[PDB]
Amino acid sequence: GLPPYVD
Repeated sequence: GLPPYVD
């Protein structure tokens, strides 16, 4: 979800 993460 976070900018550089698929999270």
